[PDB]
Amino acid sequence: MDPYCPFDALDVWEHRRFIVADSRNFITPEFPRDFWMSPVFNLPRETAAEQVVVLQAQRTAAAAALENAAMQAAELPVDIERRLRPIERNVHEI
Amino acid sequence: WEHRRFIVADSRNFITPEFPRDFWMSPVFNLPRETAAEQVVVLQAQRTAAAAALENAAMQAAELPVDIERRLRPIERNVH
Repeated sequence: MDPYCPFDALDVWEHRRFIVADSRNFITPEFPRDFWMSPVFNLPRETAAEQVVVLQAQRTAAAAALENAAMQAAELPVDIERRLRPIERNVHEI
Repeated sequence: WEHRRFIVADSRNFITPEFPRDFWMSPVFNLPRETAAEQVVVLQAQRTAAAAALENAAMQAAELPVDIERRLRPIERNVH
Protein backbone atom coordinates (compact mmCIF):
# COMPACT_ATOMS: atom_id res chain seq x y z
CA MET A 1 0.00 0.00 0.00
CA ASP A 2 3.05 2.23 -0.17
CA PRO A 3 3.07 4.66 -3.13
CA TYR A 4 6.06 4.21 -5.41
CA CYS A 5 8.82 6.80 -5.02
CA PRO A 6 12.32 6.34 -6.52
CA PHE A 7 14.05 8.85 -4.22
CA ASP A 8 14.53 8.50 -0.46
CA ALA A 9 15.52 11.90 0.98
CA LEU A 10 17.69 14.95 0.20
CA ASP A 11 19.22 17.87 2.06
CA VAL A 12 20.36 21.50 1.45
CA TRP A 13 19.48 23.54 4.55
CA GLU A 14 16.58 25.92 5.08
CA HIS A 15 17.81 29.48 5.30
CA ARG A 16 14.68 31.60 5.58
CA ARG A 17 16.13 34.38 3.41
CA PHE A 18 17.40 32.23 0.53
CA ILE A 19 14.02 30.76 -0.48
CA VAL A 20 14.12 30.17 -4.24
CA ALA A 21 11.95 28.14 -6.64
CA ASP A 22 8.85 28.37 -4.50
CA SER A 23 7.33 24.89 -4.34
CA ARG A 24 4.69 23.74 -1.88
CA ASN A 25 5.04 20.88 0.58
CA PHE A 26 2.31 18.37 1.39
CA ILE A 27 0.76 19.71 4.57
CA THR A 28 -0.01 16.97 7.06
CA PRO A 29 -1.66 16.83 10.47
CA GLU A 30 0.14 16.05 13.73
CA PHE A 31 -2.19 13.26 14.87
CA PRO A 32 -1.67 9.52 14.25
CA ARG A 33 -3.46 8.32 11.14
CA ASP A 34 -5.64 5.63 12.74
CA PHE A 35 -8.40 8.10 13.62
CA TRP A 36 -8.58 9.64 10.20
CA MET A 37 -11.28 7.03 10.02
CA SER A 38 -12.71 5.05 7.15
CA PRO A 39 -14.94 6.25 4.28
CA VAL A 40 -18.60 5.41 4.91
CA PHE A 41 -21.62 6.68 2.98
CA ASN A 42 -24.83 4.87 3.87
CA LEU A 43 -28.02 4.96 1.83
CA PRO A 44 -31.44 6.01 3.05
CA ARG A 45 -33.49 2.82 2.96
CA GLU A 46 -36.47 4.73 1.59
CA THR A 47 -35.57 4.46 -2.06
CA ALA A 48 -36.37 6.67 -5.04
CA ALA A 49 -38.81 3.88 -5.95
CA GLU A 50 -40.23 3.54 -2.42
CA GLN A 51 -41.10 7.24 -2.15
CA VAL A 52 -42.86 6.84 -5.51
CA VAL A 53 -44.96 4.02 -4.04
CA VAL A 54 -45.82 5.96 -0.87
CA LEU A 55 -46.70 9.21 -2.65
CA GLN A 56 -48.70 7.35 -5.33
CA ALA A 57 -50.70 5.62 -2.59
CA GLN A 58 -51.33 9.05 -1.07
CA ARG A 59 -52.37 10.47 -4.46
CA THR A 60 -54.81 7.60 -5.05
CA ALA A 61 -56.22 8.05 -1.53
CA ALA A 62 -56.70 11.79 -2.12
CA ALA A 63 -58.40 11.17 -5.48
CA ALA A 64 -61.15 9.16 -3.76
CA ALA A 65 -61.86 12.05 -1.38
CA LEU A 66 -61.85 14.50 -4.31
CA GLU A 67 -64.40 12.33 -6.12
CA ASN A 68 -66.49 12.06 -2.94
CA ALA A 69 -66.55 15.85 -2.64
CA ALA A 70 -67.37 16.24 -6.34
CA MET A 71 -70.27 13.79 -6.11
CA GLN A 72 -71.49 15.60 -2.99
CA ALA A 73 -71.36 18.91 -4.88
CA ALA A 74 -72.66 17.45 -8.16
CA GLU A 75 -76.18 17.07 -6.73
CA LEU A 76 -76.73 20.76 -5.93
CA PRO A 77 -77.76 21.62 -9.55
CA VAL A 78 -80.35 18.85 -9.26
CA ASP A 79 -81.51 20.33 -5.93
CA ILE A 80 -82.03 23.78 -7.43
CA GLU A 81 -84.23 22.49 -10.26
CA ARG A 82 -86.04 20.08 -7.91
CA ARG A 83 -86.87 22.74 -5.30
CA LEU A 84 -87.53 25.88 -7.37
CA ARG A 85 -89.74 24.44 -10.15
CA PRO A 86 -92.60 23.55 -7.74
CA ILE A 87 -92.31 27.03 -6.23
CA GLU A 88 -92.49 28.59 -9.70
CA ARG A 89 -95.60 26.50 -10.43
CA ASN A 90 -97.18 27.61 -7.14
CA VAL A 91 -96.49 31.24 -8.05
CA HIS A 92 -98.00 30.56 -11.49
CA GLU A 93 -101.16 29.27 -9.79
CA ILE A 94 -101.83 32.86 -8.69
CA TRP B 1 16.83 28.31 10.39
CA GLU B 2 14.91 25.04 10.33
CA HIS B 3 15.42 21.40 9.30
CA ARG B 4 13.33 18.63 7.77
CA ARG B 5 13.67 15.70 5.41
CA PHE B 6 12.55 15.93 1.80
CA ILE B 7 10.97 13.77 -0.90
CA VAL B 8 11.35 14.77 -4.55
CA ALA B 9 8.06 15.31 -6.41
CA ASP B 10 8.94 13.47 -9.62
CA SER B 11 6.50 12.65 -12.41
CA ARG B 12 7.34 8.96 -11.90
CA ASN B 13 5.58 8.94 -8.50
CA PHE B 14 2.50 6.84 -9.27
CA ILE B 15 -0.08 5.09 -7.09
CA THR B 16 -1.62 1.61 -7.36
CA PRO B 17 -5.10 1.10 -5.88
CA GLU B 18 -6.96 -2.20 -5.71
CA PHE B 19 -10.40 -2.68 -7.15
CA PRO B 20 -12.95 -5.27 -6.02
CA ARG B 21 -14.20 -7.65 -8.70
CA ASP B 22 -17.80 -6.43 -8.26
CA PHE B 23 -16.84 -2.77 -7.75
CA TRP B 24 -17.91 -1.47 -11.17
CA MET B 25 -21.21 -3.41 -11.20
CA SER B 26 -22.83 -0.91 -8.85
CA PRO B 27 -26.44 0.34 -9.08
CA VAL B 28 -25.08 3.91 -8.97
CA PHE B 29 -22.52 3.97 -11.78
CA ASN B 30 -25.10 2.18 -13.98
CA LEU B 31 -28.08 4.56 -14.24
CA PRO B 32 -31.03 4.35 -16.64
CA ARG B 33 -32.25 7.29 -18.68
CA GLU B 34 -35.19 7.84 -16.29
CA THR B 35 -35.04 7.13 -12.55
CA ALA B 36 -37.74 7.33 -9.87
CA ALA B 37 -35.88 9.97 -7.83
CA GLU B 38 -37.07 12.59 -10.30
CA GLN B 39 -40.58 11.12 -10.29
CA VAL B 40 -40.62 11.73 -6.53
CA VAL B 41 -39.73 15.39 -7.09
CA VAL B 42 -42.49 15.81 -9.69
CA LEU B 43 -45.16 14.00 -7.68
CA GLN B 44 -44.40 15.87 -4.45
CA ALA B 45 -44.65 19.19 -6.31
CA GLN B 46 -47.97 18.15 -7.87
CA ARG B 47 -49.32 17.16 -4.45
CA THR B 48 -48.23 20.50 -2.97
CA ALA B 49 -49.88 22.31 -5.90
CA ALA B 50 -53.13 20.44 -5.26
CA ALA B 51 -52.88 21.38 -1.58
CA ALA B 52 -52.95 25.13 -2.35
CA ALA B 53 -55.58 24.65 -5.04
CA LEU B 54 -57.72 23.07 -2.31
CA GLU B 55 -57.55 26.25 -0.20
CA ASN B 56 -58.29 28.41 -3.25
CA ALA B 57 -61.34 26.26 -4.00
CA ALA B 58 -62.42 26.39 -0.35
CA MET B 59 -62.32 30.17 -0.29
CA GLN B 60 -64.21 30.15 -3.60
CA ALA B 61 -66.92 27.78 -2.33
CA ALA B 62 -67.34 29.34 1.12
CA GLU B 63 -69.94 31.67 -0.44
CA LEU B 64 -72.46 28.90 -1.19
CA PRO B 65 -74.22 29.27 2.21
CA VAL B 66 -73.96 33.05 1.74
CA ASP B 67 -75.39 33.33 -1.78
CA ILE B 68 -78.57 31.45 -0.81
CA GLU B 69 -79.67 33.66 2.11
CA ARG B 70 -79.87 36.97 0.24
CA ARG B 71 -81.72 35.40 -2.71
CA LEU B 72 -84.50 34.04 -0.48
CA ARG B 73 -84.94 36.59 2.32
CA PRO B 74 -86.02 39.58 0.13
CA ILE B 75 -88.72 37.32 -1.38
CA GLU B 76 -89.72 35.95 2.02
CA ARG B 77 -90.32 39.49 3.27
CA ASN B 78 -92.06 40.22 -0.04
CA VAL B 79 -94.58 37.43 0.55
CA HIS B 80 -95.04 38.35 4.23
